Amino acid sequence: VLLRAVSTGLPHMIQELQNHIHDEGLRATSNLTQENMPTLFVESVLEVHGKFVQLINTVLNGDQHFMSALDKALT
Amino acid sequence: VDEDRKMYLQAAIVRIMKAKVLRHNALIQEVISQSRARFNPSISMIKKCIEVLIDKQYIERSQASADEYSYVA
Amino acid sequence: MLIKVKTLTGKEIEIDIEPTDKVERIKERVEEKEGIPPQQQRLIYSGKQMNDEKTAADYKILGGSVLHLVLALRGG
Repeated sequence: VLLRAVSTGLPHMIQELQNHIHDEGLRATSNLTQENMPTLFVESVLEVHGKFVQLINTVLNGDQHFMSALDKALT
Repeated sequence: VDEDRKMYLQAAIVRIMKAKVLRHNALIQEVISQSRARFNPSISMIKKCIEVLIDKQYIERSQASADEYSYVA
Repeated sequence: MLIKVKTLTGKEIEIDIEPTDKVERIKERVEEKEGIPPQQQRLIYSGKQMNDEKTAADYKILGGSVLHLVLALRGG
């Protein structure tokens, strides 16, 4: 909210939120060993998706730019 | 599939080299550009293919030029 | 500075940049947003193809500036 008020405040936050989900996601899969079983992999990725997607909805009030950030980061 | 990629890579090199002379870096990037839809080839693979192509004499190196190849028919 | 870049989906994307930054980094930002590998990307700034190891201050890019992305170009 603070950042929104000031002009061009959000773009840093957009990258930051993107760099962050990416690290956690990349890290998350590493946990699941050389088995490379898909059911764990789909499920871990979904766990992360569910935490953030809800987070972007409630807390940021569902702003598109952050949603684009999330989509690009999840791909 | 692995063997298959080599052939496709080769096909790409000949196809690109036909369309005459190119620097090594440029050639590799194009191979990727073309092959992107099917798969991303390993750089190591490409280099091997290029040499194979030279032996096959599809393409030759320029006599005096840092990494340059000419399309020889 | 935040530069806008015109992609090949027909849209425009704003991205974070420092003037000292090498221009190959912007390619990676564009991959991150648009899912296009930095390997095949060519950045055109106002008519000319942007270099790779050269920096963005070498091109005098400002925060209002706009970049055009196109695929590789070869003469023959």
